[PDB]
Amino acid sequence: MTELCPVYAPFFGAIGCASAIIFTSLGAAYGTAKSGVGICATCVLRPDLLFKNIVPVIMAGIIAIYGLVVSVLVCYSLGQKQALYTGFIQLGAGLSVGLSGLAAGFAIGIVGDAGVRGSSQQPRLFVGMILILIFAEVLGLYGLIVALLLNSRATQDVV
Amino acid sequence: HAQLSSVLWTMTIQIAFGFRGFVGVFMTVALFAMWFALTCAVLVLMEGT
Amino acid sequence: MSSFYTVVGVFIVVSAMSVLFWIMAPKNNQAVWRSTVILTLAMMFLMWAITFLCQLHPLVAPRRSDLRPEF
Amino acid sequence: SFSHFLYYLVLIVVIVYGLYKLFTGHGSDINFGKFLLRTSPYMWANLGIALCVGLSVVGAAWGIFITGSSMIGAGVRAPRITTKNLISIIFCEVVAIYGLIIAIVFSSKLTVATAENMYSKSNLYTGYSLFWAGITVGASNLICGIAVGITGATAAISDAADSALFVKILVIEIFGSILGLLGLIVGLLMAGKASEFQ
Amino acid sequence: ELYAIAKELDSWFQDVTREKAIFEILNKSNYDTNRKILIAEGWIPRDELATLQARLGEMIARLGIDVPSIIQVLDTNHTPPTFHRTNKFTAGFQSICDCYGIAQYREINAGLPTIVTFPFMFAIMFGDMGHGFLMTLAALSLVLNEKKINKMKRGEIFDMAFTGRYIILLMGVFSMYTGFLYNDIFSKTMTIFKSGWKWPDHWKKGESITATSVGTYPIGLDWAWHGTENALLFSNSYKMKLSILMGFIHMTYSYFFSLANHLYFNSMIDIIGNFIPGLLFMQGIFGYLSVCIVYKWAVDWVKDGKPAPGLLNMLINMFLSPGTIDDELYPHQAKVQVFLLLMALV
Amino acid sequence: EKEEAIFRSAEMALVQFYIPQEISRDSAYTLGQLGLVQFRDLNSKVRAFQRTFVNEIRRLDNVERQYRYFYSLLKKHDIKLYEGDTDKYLDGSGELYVPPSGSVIDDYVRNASYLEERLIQMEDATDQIEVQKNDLEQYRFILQSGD
Amino acid sequence: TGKAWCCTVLSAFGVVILSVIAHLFNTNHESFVGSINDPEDGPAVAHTVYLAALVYLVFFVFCGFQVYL
Ligand SMILES: CO/C1=C\C(C)=C\[C@@H](C)[C@@H](O)[C@H](C)C/C(C)=C/C=C/[C@H](OC)[C@@H]([C@@H](C)[C@@H](O)[C@H](C)[C@@]2(O)C[C@@H](O)[C@H](C)[C@@H](C(C)C)O2)OC1=O
Repeated sequence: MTELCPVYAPFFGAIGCASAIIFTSLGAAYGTAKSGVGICATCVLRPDLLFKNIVPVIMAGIIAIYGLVVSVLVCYSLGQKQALYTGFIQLGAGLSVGLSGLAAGFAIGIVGDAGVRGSSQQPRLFVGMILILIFAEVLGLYGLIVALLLNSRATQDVV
Repeated sequence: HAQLSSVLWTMTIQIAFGFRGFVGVFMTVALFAMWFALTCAVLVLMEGT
Repeated sequence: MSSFYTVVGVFIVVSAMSVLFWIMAPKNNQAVWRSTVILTLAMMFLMWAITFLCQLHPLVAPRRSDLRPEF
Repeated sequence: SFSHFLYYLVLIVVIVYGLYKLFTGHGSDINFGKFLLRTSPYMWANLGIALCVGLSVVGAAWGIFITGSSMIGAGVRAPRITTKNLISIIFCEVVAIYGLIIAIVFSSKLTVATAENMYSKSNLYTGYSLFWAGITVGASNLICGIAVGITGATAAISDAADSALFVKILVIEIFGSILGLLGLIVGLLMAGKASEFQ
Repeated sequence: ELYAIAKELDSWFQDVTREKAIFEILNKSNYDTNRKILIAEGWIPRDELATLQARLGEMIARLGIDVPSIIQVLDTNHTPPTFHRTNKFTAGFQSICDCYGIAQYREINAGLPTIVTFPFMFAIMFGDMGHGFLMTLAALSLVLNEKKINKMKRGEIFDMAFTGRYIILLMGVFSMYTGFLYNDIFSKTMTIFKSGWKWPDHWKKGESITATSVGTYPIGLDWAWHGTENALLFSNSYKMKLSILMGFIHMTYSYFFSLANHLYFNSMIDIIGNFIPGLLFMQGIFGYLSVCIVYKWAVDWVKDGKPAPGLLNMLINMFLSPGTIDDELYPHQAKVQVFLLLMALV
Repeated sequence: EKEEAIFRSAEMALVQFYIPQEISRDSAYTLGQLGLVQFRDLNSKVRAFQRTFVNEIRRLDNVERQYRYFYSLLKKHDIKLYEGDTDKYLDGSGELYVPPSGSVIDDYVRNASYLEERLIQMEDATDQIEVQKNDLEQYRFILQSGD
Repeated sequence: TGKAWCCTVLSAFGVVILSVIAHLFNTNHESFVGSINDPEDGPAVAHTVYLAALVYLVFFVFCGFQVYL
């Protein structure tokens, strides 16, 4: 009930922890769905590439790891009597990682679908597909990094 | 990489330390197996990719 | 304790080793040996020196509360 | 359309509420000034940082998939273009780099402030500056990433036909990246005078 | 009939493919109708020219047919092919450096510095002595057993990561080294040496305690930084400045290869117009940043009493407000900063 | 001594071969066995199907097509293909082997053509027998249905 | 026999890593029992991880014998 620690302060931390996994899971699901459509489309013609072309689905799932990591780390500083500064730090970290992971998952899904459909026809395109998928995943990595930077300040000098 | 490694250690092996007894030993074995699998899957292989 | 002169001495030792290897590098794959070993030593020293300078006179001291009073 | 009906209903409700407050003599009760003064500047700062990095990443991913789809599509017949058009993906990810840098710079200003000086002039200015500079950097990086992705898709499709097209569309792509660079410059300029919360 | 074919089809196919390849190569010859001479031009390295002459002499002796001078070296203005002799160790790195593009004739090879830089940048990003050890073991399994894997057939994912088995070995070794420099063994820390941080003599449980400096950690990050609240505030700055410094060094090393190329090709105008201006630009705008990063580490700001100058704010003010410095890193800072800005703008 | 061309590309000299047609096939064999010559396209000015050895390349392309058809027959009528002796040609290095004669290639071409004729005749006979047997099997099944 | 090799490798890595962890617990290492969040009883966790490493050693020797035959 303190001016520095309102009763609605835990709402921001809880909702940031929820969002960190919600948006990353949404992006990972979009990536997994699009890459699965691509893989199932290509495996009818080139079944030998079934296990090589699953990489987009794998890289879509790493976004979910980033969201889970941020959600786990946010719960560390969650509490009833936490400051509004800590709550908004948690919300900012959760929003950063969630939106970054959502964008990364969308990009991974689209580029992975394109790459799996274009690598069966041209095997030289697997390297390009992997490169662009890494470029899409490093965006979720950057969101993770910003979330970690915010979290490092969550419970420092807080009273 | 450092944060994922630390969080994986926290969620996989650090949990097994609290448990003791036969159930503690079984949980330690299973959790170490899961930790090693996740390591060699995402951190060594994929985060190393 | 130590100062930047420790990094200077390590740099002197690394440079001496690099020059010696350049002089005595084997004839077979001479360029490969020279480049690989010298550049490995160079970036190994560079990363170690950066890590050392970061902890020479740090502006941040390790702050924690979980440490048990026994330790 | 359900969305259009919702927007119209929201507009009608807002207008009716405003007219009801104004006519009854309580028009000043809809006070945006008190909303901005009584809102914690930590909210503005954290929302600005989060939206900066999020929208920068959204624009980077937007340009990345627009360029990558075209690169893979045109690479089926000309696989040689992927390595040469990777510069387009680099120009799409540099906006995410810009957003990350701006987020680091702004997070360097996230200091715990005392209760008495919670809503001081400097603290409120810092909150507003961080929020709006983060919004500016994020939206500019989003726009620049979309433009650079479109330009890179055109460049990949055109240099699949003839490699001489890439060296002339790279100029347009650099023009696009200049927008993100200017967005970063302006975002730094806004928060240059914004001191840490105290 | 088909089983009779199966015992000899492969040899017939190989013979027919060779017979078609030799005629496809002979198809690219300026035959003289009046004479009976097929004129063909090829790109053989100067090193094996004597070997080719000896082999053609051996062929002539085998056939016994007397012929005039069959080998005549030519000096033309064409672009010779780019051929680098690779071992089993440098083959993967050169495959990496040729996937991007093929170098010019007698151009500074990018595959020689890659051998070390690429695994070391991967190690900086990776940085783990336990995961690096796993990578080293995975690569050594291929390296020691490389004869058997060479003998046997390999898949697309197995041919890859085996042609680059030495790549993975170097990345694993360098990852182990960096993990030692990070003191990160399976996300834990090694207390090998004595920490430079001393905790207070006595404190209550749950009380925030700040360590006091006693020395410096010999090798790697201090292990007293493990689990502390401000561990991130130190490690992030350390790694950001490490990235900046090791990127500036790698960039200047790569840029000096442009000078090497220009010197080899006798392009002095290139040196004057693209190397020196760019070198001054990067050593005034970004080389200065690296020098300031190194210098700020070598100055005891608390002991000296001067405030710690924010290097990022200094870099921002170097362009957005010339001549204004909030914190003095070194004497005559503003003069040097405006001089370097003028150097870049010139 | 061979230059260790790792820092820069290997020094190259453009070499001209004055090969008479009397030993042209053997010279091409030796140059391909060496594997050290990247031949220039001296005859690029003329368009296709007009070059010096277009007919003899077409003949071997036809033989390769026939061998691919034989491989397709071996795959459809499941049969493991016996791999050839890679060590016979050394499949690399600068060593020279005794190359096949022109008469050997002519025998390969004539045998491939005649045996393709035999195989297509036998395959047509087998296909017609199989299709009529399949029709009779379907007729048997429809007669075997319940009342 | 791929499962046997995978289990052999995993169990050998278990015998190494868990034995190291239990030794560090038994010696009351700062990185393992040096925080209030970390387990208070060192020797108890050391014994538990000793038993886990013995289980992994049994698995390792069984799978190595299976691989050898
Ligand atoms: C069922 O658990 C599997 C994946 C899950 C659920 C992972 C979660 C932790 C996920 O939430 C995380 C987020 C993503 C992750 C950690 C993926 C790693 C997958 C494994 O990869 C090592 C494959 C891998 C064994 C398998 O996919 C293939 C057989 C393959 O081995 C075929 C190879 O040809 C190919 C080279 C290789 C490459 C693509 C990695 O994959 O295990 C699985 O399926």
